[PDB]
Amino acid sequence: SLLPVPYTEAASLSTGSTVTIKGRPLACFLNAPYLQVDFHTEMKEESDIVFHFQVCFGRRVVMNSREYGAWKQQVESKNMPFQDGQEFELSISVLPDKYQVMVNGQSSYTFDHRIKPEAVKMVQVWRDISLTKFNVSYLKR
Amino acid sequence: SLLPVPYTEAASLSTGSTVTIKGRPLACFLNAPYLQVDFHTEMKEESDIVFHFQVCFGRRVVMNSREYGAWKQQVESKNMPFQDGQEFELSISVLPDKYQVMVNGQSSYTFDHRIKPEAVKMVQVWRDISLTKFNVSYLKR
Repeated sequence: SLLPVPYTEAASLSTGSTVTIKGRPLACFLNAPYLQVDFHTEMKEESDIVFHFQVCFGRRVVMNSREYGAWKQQVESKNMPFQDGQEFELSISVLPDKYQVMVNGQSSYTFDHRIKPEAVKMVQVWRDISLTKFNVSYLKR
Repeated sequence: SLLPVPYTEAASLSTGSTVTIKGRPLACFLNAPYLQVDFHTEMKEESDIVFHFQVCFGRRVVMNSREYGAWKQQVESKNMPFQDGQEFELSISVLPDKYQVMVNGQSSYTFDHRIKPEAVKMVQVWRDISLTKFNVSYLKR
């Protein structure tokens, strides 16, 4: 849609930051489109990932971190609030202990911090979606 | 690139048809981009798939068919001729007994026909690539 995918924005995160993403899958759920959101430690795409969030629409969600080039312990969820053929609103909040992921206003996943959120320098949103809105909030000290 | 992804073209295939695809992954191999090529029985994306070809760049290739809505026997290959960060040329030839997939001029995969190729009405190319060329040949009777 409006914003190009893969979408990359330089970013900083701390407690109280919220990342808001509005978009739509590019395929029906029968065809298993993916969505991936990665919080990176540098602008380079090969950099470490403090928070990796990957939706296989209609099947599962996997969350992980990539630290000094290597993937760590995967967290796999079968929770699937996303609806076939529908626009979604994703809200990722930085709490003191974890990221909290809201889908269409409903708490749907959390992921405890493995690396301090202050290590993030970039957010990338990619795979099989179009994007109409992306925002990182910067309202708190 | 030039051609929009997901890319859909109405198509017919028979023995001697060749589907040629030139493109580039949207991510480094460390980030595991995908490529998917589906030969569909109708223009609708939910239709059956006579030949499903899915590359997880740097990891594996899966091939299958989707028949009356259901996936059949997966064929999984670890052959990986695709090169990190590089443009690729894919050539899918319709032989009497199978599809043959050439990658950068090298025979790399084959898949025996489960449904007659004449059932194909559409080709879709999608996931994490850009496309610079797509052609279906129509030179033979």
